[PDB]
Formats: sequence, structure tokens, C-alpha cells
Amino acid sequence: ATYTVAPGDTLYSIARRYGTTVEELMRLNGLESFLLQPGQVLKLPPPPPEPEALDPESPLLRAVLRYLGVPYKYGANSPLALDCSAFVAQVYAELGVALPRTTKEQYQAFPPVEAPRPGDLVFFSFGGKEVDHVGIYLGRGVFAHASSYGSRVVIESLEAPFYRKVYRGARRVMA
Amino acid sequence: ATYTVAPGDTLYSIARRYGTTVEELMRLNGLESFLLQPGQVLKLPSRERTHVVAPGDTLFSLARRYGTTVEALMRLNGLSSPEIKVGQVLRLPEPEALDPESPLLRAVLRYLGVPYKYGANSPLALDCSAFVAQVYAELGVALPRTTKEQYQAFPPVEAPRPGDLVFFSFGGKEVDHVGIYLGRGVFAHASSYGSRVVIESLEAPFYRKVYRGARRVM
Repeated sequence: ATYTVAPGDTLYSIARRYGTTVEELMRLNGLESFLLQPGQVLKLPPPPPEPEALDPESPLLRAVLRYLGVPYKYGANSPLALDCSAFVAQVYAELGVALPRTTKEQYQAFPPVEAPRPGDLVFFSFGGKEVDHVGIYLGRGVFAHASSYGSRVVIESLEAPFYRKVYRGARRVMA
Repeated sequence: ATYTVAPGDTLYSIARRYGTTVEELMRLNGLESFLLQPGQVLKLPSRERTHVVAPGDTLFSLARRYGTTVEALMRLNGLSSPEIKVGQVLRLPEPEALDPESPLLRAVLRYLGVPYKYGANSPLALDCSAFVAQVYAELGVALPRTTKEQYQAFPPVEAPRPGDLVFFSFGGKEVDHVGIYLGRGVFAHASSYGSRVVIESLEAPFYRKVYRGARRVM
């Protein structure tokens, strides 16, 4: 019937918790803005499990964020297939985890995890031929990698059609 | 040349400072990994410098011009006397932005990977702008719901600075998509694939093509 907004709550989190939508929640409360102060009482029209997710202050994310939007070129005129696995190694280096240079080695050296969790490496076949691209899974179906566009570091969705197609599996490198 | 590793230093950060690549930096030092202890001493690449002796030049004058002695400049070139002739070749010795600790970026990162679906059956043109309004709600700025309203109700800006709303026309008919420009030419938005929030490059061919300008709400 009624919900009282707790600190950190959002219209998204509340709508999702009670199996409705932000729209319905705004309509039924006559809200015209997404602004939400603690103690605010919202009318409402079995809590679902929470996806594992990195913290904005996590060592893994902070490392990724340092390079976010920055092109990561391994050598003078190095190909993307080298840049992507060199970026992955560089991030993990900031965490004390040594990693092999090449995407291939990274793929073969580590044990396969069927459903990846925050920290695992996800691999793809861009050219179709072989596993030739790698990124760092961040949780919630997104991963960080050096992209085709100038090897700039970006965060994209694993559940995009292109990536679902070029997908090649995940590997574990930490605990 | 020589550099000693400080805590928090990386191959990338070191290569950048001394104007070289991570690849060469590893090869030259026989590194088997990117792992770098703060007690380490990495050999830096040395650049080759030559000088063709012009009229008026002497070994004493060239010594103080490049930062060396006449004796040092003599060994390197295998001379016995300070004699150089005109035309002789002498060897000679020897931008970012993003801040994780930021109100705007703290809020954005809160939604990474989240499928921000505003309604039960809402279009991406609505999802993306609801998301933008959602992030700014945590920064005390009340924005409209729709893309169309965020587009034509705020001052247009030539180039975008972090925070500004970047607009696109995925459809072609009208402006129907919006994101939050973060800096370094990347923007946060609800993606077409599943309304998932991602952070993509503004400089990708497609987005550079369907770009429709930037607006300032702050």
C-alpha cells in the first residue's frame, strides 16, 4: 500500500522491488520529477534477487575508470587484438594479478566459468576466425574493453546482438 | 637512461611520461608481465642524436650547447684531439579528465548495466531521457521526461563539457536519443539493445554520424 523512501532509494529501485515501473509509480503518486527525499511517502500499485555489481570505489572499477575514454595502444602500430589484451593485463597489474600478454594465452591459461561474475574475463571472435578480443566483465551484463574505435576504453553490454554473436566464453583470474 | 618505480606507477603511466610505448618498454627490459614493484629500476630508451659540424662550431662550443664536456664528446666519437671539420657527423650523448569522486559520475556509475526501462512498454526514445532525468535527480536538478522536451528546452552549446546532454537521431525522422557526456569523448546512456546503461565513445562513426548537438542543463 505505502512505501517510505530510505536513503539511496530511487524510483527505479522501488519500482523494481515491488514489480512495477517508474512510470506507474510516478503516475500513481502524481510525481512530475524524479526527485526523492528520505521520509517521502509513495503510494504503491517478494524481493527479487540483486545482481552482483562492482562498487564505484572498487579497485577493479577504479582501475578501469582511469583508462575510461583513453586509447590503450600497446605498441607503436599495434593491432587491436594486441591492445585489448594488453589493456586487460594493465588493469589487473594494478591489483597485483599478473596476466599473459596475448588474448590467446589468456584464453587457454585460465579455467572456464560458465556464467561470469564481476572480475572474470570475457572473450570474443571479432574476425570470426579465432578468439581475438578480450574484456573485463563488470557485472550486470556489461564489460570493459579497448574498442575498435581507436582502442579507446569503453563499457558495453554483453547482451547486445553483436556481442552475443561474437561471444566465445569467460575465464576466471581471481578470487 | 634509468627510471625507478614509484608506488602507483604503471607501464602506461611510465611509457607516457618518457614518450615511448608499453611494448618497447617491456621488450627492452625483458618484462614477462605488467606487474611492477616499487623497488624496481626500469631501463628507459635512449634517443640517437647526431650533429653535422657547421662553420664556426667547435668541440668546446658544442659541448655546452647540448650539455656535456669536450672530453665526453670526444670519446663517444673516438677522437684524440678537439678537431672537427665542417660537414663532419658527430654522435651526441643521451591530457585527461574523468574523476571517480564526482557527484555526476557517482550517480551515473550507480546504474551501469541496468536496463533502465521507464515503462512496461516504453520506447528507447523515452527510456534514455528518463534515465538522464534519473541521474540528475540525484544532483538536485529537475529535468523533463522525454527526449523531445530535453532537446528544445535548454540552451544549445557548441561543444559539450562533462554534464551536458548529448543528442542523436537514431531514427532519422527526429531527435530521439539522449546521453550524458562524461568527458574524454565518452557518454553514458540507455543503449538500444536492452535499455542497458553503458558508456560508449562519442567518436565512433555511427554516433559521429547521427549526432544532433549538445545542450546545457547545468
